[PDB]
Amino acid sequence: EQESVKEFLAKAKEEFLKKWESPSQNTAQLDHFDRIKTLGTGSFGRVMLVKHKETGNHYAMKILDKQKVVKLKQIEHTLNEKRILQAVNFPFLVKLEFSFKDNSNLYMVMEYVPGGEMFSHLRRIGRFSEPHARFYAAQIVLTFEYLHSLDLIYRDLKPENLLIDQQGYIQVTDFGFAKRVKGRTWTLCGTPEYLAPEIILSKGYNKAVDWWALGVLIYEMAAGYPPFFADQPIQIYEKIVSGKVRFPSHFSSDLKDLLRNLLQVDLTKRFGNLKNGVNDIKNHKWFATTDWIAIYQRKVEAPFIPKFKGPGDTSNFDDYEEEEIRVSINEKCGKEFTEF
Ligand SMILES: COc1ccc(-c2noc(C(=O)O)c2[C@H](C)O)cc1
Ligand SMILES: COc1ccc(-c2noc(C(=O)O)c2[C@H](C)O)cc1
Repeated sequence: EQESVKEFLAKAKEEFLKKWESPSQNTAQLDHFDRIKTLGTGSFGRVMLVKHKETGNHYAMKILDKQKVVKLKQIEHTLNEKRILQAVNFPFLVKLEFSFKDNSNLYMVMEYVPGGEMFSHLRRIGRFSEPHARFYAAQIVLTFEYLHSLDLIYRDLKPENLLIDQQGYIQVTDFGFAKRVKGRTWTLCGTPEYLAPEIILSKGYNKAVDWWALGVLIYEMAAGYPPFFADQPIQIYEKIVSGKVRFPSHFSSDLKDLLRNLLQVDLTKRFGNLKNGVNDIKNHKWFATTDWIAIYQRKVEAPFIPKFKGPGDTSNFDDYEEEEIRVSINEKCGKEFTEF
């Protein structure tokens, strides 16, 4: 790599480590915000649009029920999520603005990205052209270069986690499975269609699982469906471990070649995990037209700008039953979440 890239990554790691070793805590409280709308809901958490009462700024507030986090064995993962988010800084990562906890819940207050999930847009139009897929893919390549340099594995790449901003660029959200890992790690996590073979086979695995997931994402953007699709998890897993893939005839030869090298079952032969690291991806013929500096600087005109009316518009997200944010009179799970 050029000295300029080496010096940029060295500064990025220094700045990350300073916040990683001394994390911020307790930087807001719940009654500083008005609740507007639920934007999504899961097994132990929800995300809600909120407005700060004094400044009028909008934010996306992720709320985790401490008792449910414990029951679903996510304690370490939720502590990882907040400690990583308060320490990172990159153009294609959603920014954490505040965090706090109370007797019942954990709270992460993010910037709100009003354009919606990539997934919605992809499903509405069917598939993206190769230039359109390549613009988003280039942003993920740079983001993974940054995260991997800091010894972070992301472990949750999928179209639902890629939000489209007011300039039509990507911001990656949901660090619930992200982890600082210097060698190998072992937890079964991720979404079925995006899992690498070594995760499915219960091996010790490393950052190469993110590069496999990038191959699944590029395939899905350019085709409209993921490569290993099937009706039940066990059948998806059989396809993933098999070492074969079928490509639509509309794919270019360069796209097919790049995907065979990212979707390589043998992790020791997979692009992103060879001696030249990310440069085997950046220098591939499919990326020959990509100006990497111009993408990082946000100087390239985006394929499209999402339609929305302003920073409070929720029209690009869907509708959920609205439930209370109740806070108990007794502290739950205080020892488990001391460091949050
Ligand atoms: C992983 O993401 C990166 C973004 C950017 C750089 C970078 N590499 O060289 C320069 C330069 O200043 O010439 C830069 C930025 C624009 O400062 C490197 C990596
Ligand atoms: C240049 O090629 C494009 C492909 C796709 C889109 C697109 N992706 O999602 C939507 C949506 O309506 O959600 C659209 C447009 C605005 O209709 C835009 C441009």
